[PDB]
Amino acid sequence: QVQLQQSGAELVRPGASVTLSCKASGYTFTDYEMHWVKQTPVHGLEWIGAIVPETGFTAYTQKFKGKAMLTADKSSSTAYMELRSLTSEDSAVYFCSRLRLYWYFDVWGTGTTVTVS
Amino acid sequence: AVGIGAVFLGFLGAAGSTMGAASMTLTVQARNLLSGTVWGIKQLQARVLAVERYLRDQQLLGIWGCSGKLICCTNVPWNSSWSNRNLSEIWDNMTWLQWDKEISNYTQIIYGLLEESQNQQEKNEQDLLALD
Amino acid sequence: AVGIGAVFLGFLGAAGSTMGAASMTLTVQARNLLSGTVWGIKQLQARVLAVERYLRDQQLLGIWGCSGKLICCTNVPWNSSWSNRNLSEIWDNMTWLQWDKEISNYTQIIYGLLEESQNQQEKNEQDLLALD
Amino acid sequence: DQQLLGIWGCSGKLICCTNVPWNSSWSNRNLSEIWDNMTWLQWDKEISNYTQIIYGLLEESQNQQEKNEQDLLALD
Amino acid sequence: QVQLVQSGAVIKTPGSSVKISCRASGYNFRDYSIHWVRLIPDKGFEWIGWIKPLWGAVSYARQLQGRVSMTRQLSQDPDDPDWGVAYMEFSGLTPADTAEYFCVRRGSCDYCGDFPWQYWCQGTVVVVS
Amino acid sequence: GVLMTQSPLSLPVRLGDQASISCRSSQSIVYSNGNTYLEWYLQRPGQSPKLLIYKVSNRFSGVPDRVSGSGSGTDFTLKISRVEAEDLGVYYCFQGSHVPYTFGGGTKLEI
Amino acid sequence: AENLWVTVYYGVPVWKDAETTLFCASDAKAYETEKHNVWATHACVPTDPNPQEIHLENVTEEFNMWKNNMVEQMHTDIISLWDQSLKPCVKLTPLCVTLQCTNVTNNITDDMRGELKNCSFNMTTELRDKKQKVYSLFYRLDVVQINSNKEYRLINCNTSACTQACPKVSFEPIPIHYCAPAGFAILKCKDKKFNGTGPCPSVSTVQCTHGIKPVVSTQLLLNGSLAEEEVMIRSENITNNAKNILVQFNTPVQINCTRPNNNTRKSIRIGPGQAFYATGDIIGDIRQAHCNVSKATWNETLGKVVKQLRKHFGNNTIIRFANSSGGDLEVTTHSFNCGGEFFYCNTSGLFNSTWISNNDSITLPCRIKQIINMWQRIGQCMYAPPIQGVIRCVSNITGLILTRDGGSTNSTTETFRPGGGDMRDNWRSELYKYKVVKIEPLGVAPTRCKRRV
Amino acid sequence: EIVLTQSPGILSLSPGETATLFCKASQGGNAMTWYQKRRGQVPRLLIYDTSRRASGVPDRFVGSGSGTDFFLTINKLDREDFAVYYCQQFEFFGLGSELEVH
Ligand SMILES: *[C@@H]1O[C@H](CO)[C@@H](O[C@@H]2O[C@H](CO)[C@@H](O[C@@H]3O[C@H](CO[C@H]4O[C@H](CO)[C@@H](O)[C@H](O)[C@@H]4O)[C@@H](O)[C@H](O[C@H]4O[C@H](CO)[C@@H](O)[C@H](O)[C@@H]4O)[C@@H]3O)[C@H](O)[C@H]2NC(C)=O)[C@H](O)[C@H]1NC(C)=O
Ligand SMILES: *[C@@H]1O[C@H](CO)[C@@H](O[C@@H]2O[C@H](CO)[C@@H](O[C@@H]3O[C@H](CO)[C@@H](O)[C@H](O[C@H]4O[C@H](CO)[C@@H](O)[C@H](O)[C@@H]4O)[C@@H]3O)[C@H](O)[C@H]2NC(C)=O)[C@H](O)[C@H]1NC(C)=O
Ligand SMILES: *[C@@H]1O[C@H](CO)[C@@H](O[C@@H]2O[C@H](CO)[C@@H](O[C@@H]3O[C@H](CO)[C@@H](O)[C@H](O)[C@@H]3O)[C@H](O)[C@H]2NC(C)=O)[C@H](O)[C@H]1NC(C)=O
Ligand SMILES: *[C@@H]1O[C@H](CO)[C@@H](O[C@@H]2O[C@H](CO)[C@@H](O[C@@H]3O[C@H](CO)[C@@H](O)[C@H](O)[C@@H]3O)[C@H](O)[C@H]2NC(C)=O)[C@H](O)[C@H]1NC(C)=O
Ligand SMILES: *[C@@H]1O[C@H](CO)[C@@H](O[C@@H]2O[C@H](CO)[C@@H](O)[C@H](O)[C@H]2NC(C)=O)[C@H](O)[C@H]1NC(C)=O
Ligand SMILES: *[C@@H]1O[C@H](CO)[C@@H](O[C@@H]2O[C@H](CO)[C@@H](O)[C@H](O)[C@H]2NC(C)=O)[C@H](O)[C@H]1NC(C)=O
Ligand SMILES: *[C@@H]1O[C@H](CO)[C@@H](O[C@@H]2O[C@H](CO)[C@@H](O)[C@H](O)[C@H]2NC(C)=O)[C@H](O)[C@H]1NC(C)=O
Ligand SMILES: *[C@@H]1O[C@H](CO)[C@@H](O[C@@H]2O[C@H](CO)[C@@H](O)[C@H](O)[C@H]2NC(C)=O)[C@H](O)[C@H]1NC(C)=O
Ligand SMILES: *[C@@H]1O[C@H](CO)[C@@H](O[C@@H]2O[C@H](CO)[C@@H](O)[C@H](O)[C@H]2NC(C)=O)[C@H](O)[C@H]1NC(C)=O
Ligand SMILES: *[C@@H]1O[C@H](CO)[C@@H](O[C@@H]2O[C@H](CO)[C@@H](O)[C@H](O)[C@H]2NC(C)=O)[C@H](O)[C@H]1NC(C)=O
Ligand SMILES: *[C@@H]1O[C@H](CO)[C@@H](O[C@@H]2O[C@H](CO)[C@@H](O)[C@H](O)[C@H]2NC(C)=O)[C@H](O)[C@H]1NC(C)=O
Ligand SMILES: *[C@@H]1O[C@H](CO)[C@@H](O)[C@H](O)[C@H]1NC(C)=O
Repeated sequence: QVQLQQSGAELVRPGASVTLSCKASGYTFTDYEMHWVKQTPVHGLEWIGAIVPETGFTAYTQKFKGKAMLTADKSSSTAYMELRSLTSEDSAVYFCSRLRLYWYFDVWGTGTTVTVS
Repeated sequence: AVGIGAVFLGFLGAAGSTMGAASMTLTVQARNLLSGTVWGIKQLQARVLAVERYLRDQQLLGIWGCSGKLICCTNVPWNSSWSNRNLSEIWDNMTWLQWDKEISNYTQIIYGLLEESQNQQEKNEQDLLALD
Repeated sequence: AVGIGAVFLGFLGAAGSTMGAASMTLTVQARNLLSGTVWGIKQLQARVLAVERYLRDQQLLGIWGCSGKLICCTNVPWNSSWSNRNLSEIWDNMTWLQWDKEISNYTQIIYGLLEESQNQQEKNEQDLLALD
Repeated sequence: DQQLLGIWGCSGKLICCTNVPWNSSWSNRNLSEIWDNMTWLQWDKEISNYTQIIYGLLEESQNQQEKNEQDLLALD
Repeated sequence: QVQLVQSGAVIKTPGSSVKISCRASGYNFRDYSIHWVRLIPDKGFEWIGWIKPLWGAVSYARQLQGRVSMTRQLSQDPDDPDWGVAYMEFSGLTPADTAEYFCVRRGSCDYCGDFPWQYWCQGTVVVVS
Repeated sequence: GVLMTQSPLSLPVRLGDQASISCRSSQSIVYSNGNTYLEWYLQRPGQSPKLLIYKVSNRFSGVPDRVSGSGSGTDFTLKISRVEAEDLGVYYCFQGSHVPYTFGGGTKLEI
Repeated sequence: AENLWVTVYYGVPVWKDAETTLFCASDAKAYETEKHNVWATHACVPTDPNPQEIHLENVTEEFNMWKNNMVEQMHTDIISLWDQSLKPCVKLTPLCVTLQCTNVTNNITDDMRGELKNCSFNMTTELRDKKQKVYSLFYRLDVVQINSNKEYRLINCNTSACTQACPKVSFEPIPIHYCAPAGFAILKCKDKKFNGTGPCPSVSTVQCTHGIKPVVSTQLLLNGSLAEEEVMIRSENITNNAKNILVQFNTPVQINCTRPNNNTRKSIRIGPGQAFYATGDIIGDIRQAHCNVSKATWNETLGKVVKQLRKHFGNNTIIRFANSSGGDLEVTTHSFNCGGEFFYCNTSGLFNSTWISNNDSITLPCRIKQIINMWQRIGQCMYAPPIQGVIRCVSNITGLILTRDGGSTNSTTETFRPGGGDMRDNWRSELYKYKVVKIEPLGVAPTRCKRRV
Repeated sequence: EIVLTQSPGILSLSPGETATLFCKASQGGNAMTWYQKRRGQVPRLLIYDTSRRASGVPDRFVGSGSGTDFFLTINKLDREDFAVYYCQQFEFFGLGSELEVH
């Protein structure tokens, strides 16, 4: 049950906005964290940031603050992305994941390929 | 790693968010406000300036109604001449740094009214226990 | 001009009148009680004597019922052997300087009793919340 | 110490009371034996293994109770 | 106060070298820069250079390098730290160099920056034969 | 940033020999209590990246007794004693001291 | 609902910009050698480890390095602490005396000149009746000729008696962590591209600063803090010239510096408990102290900073470099202390270039003074004790300090020149990231609740 | 490099009639000061940096401006308040204005 049922492969035309969905399962969202890691062939693994779903406590990097949005609905028990201004370098593979506080990454999802074309 | 949620409970971690973060963190900033051969003299006068500054604030809560509650509530109505704003927009759209400047044009009107309201309430309460 | 009533609200301006000035002045004397190469040592010890003397008084209220109220009503009956005066005369004729010498013979009798009354009241309140 | 009481419920009462139930996993002792046999020096060591568990629970209980009190006055 | 005293005017032969001693007093001389400005008739003002008397860090205008030189002399006594001397040595004279010279100090205020001057020496005419 | 500098990237390693993949940070990764939170990743082409070690030394549960991390301050070197075909692919570094965290560039083990 | 009442929350996270004192704290490695080994072994507390360097979001603060405080007090702190490590040491009242000097034994040339003078002089003993004749070696920069024979005297004796530093204490740099007391906070910009002036978009608070070592150098500051990725220039106003230009680059240039001469110290008892450590004999070849840098690394690192400098001045601009324009000694050259002895090293050999808008090494020779006059104090000097053996040290050149020549009259060449000047421009290269704010709790806010009776 | 140009230049005004000078800067984003030199005497700064007048200055000199365009308004002048006026950016000078007595 301890899973990260992500969204599908997304062949997105540029200039569009992408709403991703990470349906996590195995525990409640109120226990531990939610995270997003990219995969580009230029850098390797990249960053988006992190979210805490009880209140909505979000953080990002300098590279993508103001670009991506993290929202968490407590009732529907899903995760969200809201990307803006998709570029050719943004065509990547997204890994939803979980941290605990003062611990490591338990689960690793499938990886949604979002290509910008 | 340590994660994102730890800095929500750090010192001044809630400063960037709205009040909903600051509605729970209030013990931390209250905690770290106190605990800290000529160099000994300079750091000694720094320490006593710190505790004198703290005790001025405890005094200024003492003359109001709330002694050590740390979440007060009191009895002057909010004059809408200052705010001119809806309710939740100062609970979800603003930060405390942003709230500082909108009440920085005027101050101690509020601090003047609170002393008078608490003194009046103590007078009426003294009358209420005086008939008792 | 600034007028006559402004110095009524000043520091120690109330001391010449009777109790009616004292019933409204009490924030002022409580306020100005706190805020104030070898000389810095003597001013430093002058400051810490001030804050130590303040905090002794807050402690000596805190062991009674009077937490930070600045007007406090306790529960020991007044023995008429001391005062031997009518009510309104010590609330319309006398000043606190004039009151001081008449109670200067006997002190810490009252401060002895006020420890005991609060110490008993906390025990009975502990019993009352113990059965509850 | 006055600050650490101020963030709990006990302002200056010097005998407060509060609202966390006593977990018997620590004490494992009868009532009157820790009210008629043990001294406070003797009571020090048996609770010296664990500290700020209790203090964190008291902070959490007071931080919860003030929020519930503000919610009680909120519809008031 | 701030006082600024220069030397007297001088007839000089062409191709010679001239020295001008701007003397300052009334302030702590180790703190403020000393600038040098010239007034040529029918040319407007013209900047020359500046000096910081603490170490003699100088800087010159580009169209006069190699020709001008600056020195300073501090006050070395525990009683009169205030008085200071700046010397200008100016060589390679032309008859176009006949002009009037001023030594200036930065204004004493905090917000006023490096260049807007306050005090002025009385000015020295240099005239070339 | 606190970006990691990986050295080296490509290591064609024969089966049975050792391997050493070092990272150097710009700052110290000392967390504010004393316990640095370092992590080393796996990657195969077609698998999600998963963890081998989550400390200087202490390892993820289920990782065999051939991979070890060591180092101090900035220099932190991974050492694999015996290299198999599962070890091929991209490895990374990871920090835990303070956010935002930085991944490296990716160090490939080959044959 | 619209009958809103007010509540005062205590402990609200909000601050103001303010100015206060700080408090130093040094690491435990400096306490392992103890008892006045270096300065501030007693003046600072030992550090708490690993301060709470946590993050903060959705936040933007304007900073400043130029009208910043905490650098204005540090230039007072280091001087005031520098004076404290001298007053327990010897004064040189009995040594300002007539000298009888001569040239050291060496093959001397007619054109070129020697740089060591063998001087003999009368001196007191421990006893007051008897006197002694004793000799030492001195440099050309410490004797002047009082005016057949040729007798000299010391240079600083017509202005101030001099303090010998005690040879037990050292002048080597050590880490210093500043800390803010209770009721303040230290913010740190964590941006990559940030010129030091204007709003930083990602701040982070901290309990204490990171490692700040104090060095002393005028040009080419040493053992500095490295840039993150690029090479950054910083200034107050670049169209103005009277302010310096801090240049901080990324790859450190290694510099070797040495004196190959071999010394001997020689104790002379002046009186009871007095010891003048003069220079004894020189064994071997009288040689000149010098420094080496690598040719290719320097030609590369100028190529980086020209690419950085062309952003502010147009792409079609000639940039060239020149020696320093003149002045006193220790602003034309650059100075440093290398294991207890002060150098002054000609740096014409680096700044001889021009840049068009399209195995070897560099040696550069030094000079050694023995008395310093740091911060140009009116009643101060410091005779340094000579140290044994062939001496060298290795360092990282990390930043430059530049100054444009502000010429009029239609220039495409925009020449740059080094210059030390103030000591504070060293420090502003270290504290540009931080600022000090003051917590003011007890905010006030309308809400919907009413306190009952 | 940076060119400064006063305007109107040589002006002609009788005493009493208030005036306004204006000196254009080729460069932008910087802030000028002004100077007042009488007949054969030591010059004197009267306003620094935009609108901050120096010591010993009556407030009837008021300067302002922005961009590349800086004004200086003189009100209630005297026959002795008139002198030659200069405006200065960092070291660069203007050729000056003058207000002839009419
Ligand atoms: C920029 O940063 C660098 C890096 O720290 C500095 O380089 C160091 O400089 C210090 C002081 O100049 C050096 O410390 C000295 O090292 C000498 C060499 O000894 C070393 O090697 C021997 C042989 O193995 C060891 O036994 C010894 O422990 C050292 O590791 C020592 O001889 C010196 O000690 C002398 O002084 C003390 C003072 O109390 C005397 O008591 C002793 O008797 C002795 O005479 C001293 O320890 C250090 O070695 C340098 N680092 C390196 C890697 O070489 C630069 O100085 C700095 N730049 C500037 C301008 O300061
Ligand atoms: C060299 O460059 C630096 C930075 O680029 C520059 O420093 C800044 O100068 C301005 C002056 O223009 C300083 O003053 C501030 O200006 C802003 C608007 O730019 C205002 O908020 C303030 O001034 C206003 O209020 C005054 C009240 O009468 C007005 O007279 C004035 O015109 C403005 O309306 C504020 O004071 C600014 O502080 C500095 N920057 C820093 C970080 O200190 C400097 O001026 C340049 N050098 C020169 C000689 O111009
Ligand atoms: C600096 O000058 C002093 C001047 O006194 C030099 O000291 C003297 O040096 C001479 C040699 O130049 C010594 O003379 C020799 O003495 C030995 C042994 O006594 C003898 O065998 C030789 O034949 C010759 O006479 C002399 O002793 C010495 N005196 C003292 C008091 O040291 C000193 O050498 C000079 N220093 C340098 C670095 O040149
Ligand atoms: C920057 O480079 C220039 C070019 O070499 C240097 O100018 C030269 O400086 C030296 C020393 O000041 C001059 O040498 C001469 O030495 C004799 C020795 O007695 C002295 O009598 C002369 O008056 C002169 O000082 C040399 O002439 C001079 N070059 C020219 C063309 O005049 C300059 O010193 C360098 N800058 C620095 C800071 O070193
Ligand atoms: C000792 O040093 C002095 C000064 O350096 C020498 O005196 C003159 O030095 C200059 C430059 O070294 C020479 O050009 C002169 O020819 C020297 N004068 C004479 C008379 O020689 C001096 O020669 C040195 N040697 C001795 C033995 O005194
Ligand atoms: C050290 O003191 C002695 C003792 O006075 C000095 O020797 C005298 O020097 C003067 C001047 O040179 C001569 O007139 C005397 O004749 C010398 N005395 C004798 C006994 O010859 C000596 O010059 C001093 N200095 C040194 C360096 O020895
Ligand atoms: C440092 O950076 C800041 C912002 O990144 C610069 O401030 C702005 O600079 C531009 C052009 O340089 C001006 O048009 C703006 O008006 C400036 N804004 C403010 C608020 O000053 C600043 O100029 C840079 N400084 C240096 C020396 O490069
Ligand atoms: C500098 O001079 C000293 C003079 O003592 C040299 O020290 C001597 O070195 C040799 C070589 O091993 C030893 O045999 C001697 O015993 C040393 N003398 C003493 C008193 O210990 C020193 O080596 C010289 N420096 C260099 C770099 O050669
Ligand atoms: C500065 O001196 C150091 C001394 O260690 C030099 O480092 C070594 O230099 C030798 C040259 O003979 C090289 O063969 C070594 O490989 C160097 N060591 C290392 C670890 O690289 C350094 O090269 C000198 N720098 C300059 C610019 O001369
Ligand atoms: C710094 O080094 C330069 C390079 O040698 C010195 O300049 C030379 O000075 C001599 C006279 O002392 C001249 O003959 C040479 O022509 C100069 N060289 C050049 C390239 O101009 C300079 O003197 C040194 N600095 C000091 C203070 O001596
Ligand atoms: C100067 O900077 C260089 C940066 O290249 C430092 O060299 C590295 O320092 C770290 C930490 O001490 C070591 O782990 C590396 O092995 C060093 N690299 C090399 C090539 O030596 C150096 O420590 C700095 N300081 C000095 C005195 O050279
Ligand atoms: C000390 O002597 C030197 C050498 O002549 C001289 O230049 C200096 O002016 C003297 N000091 C004073 C204060 O006169």
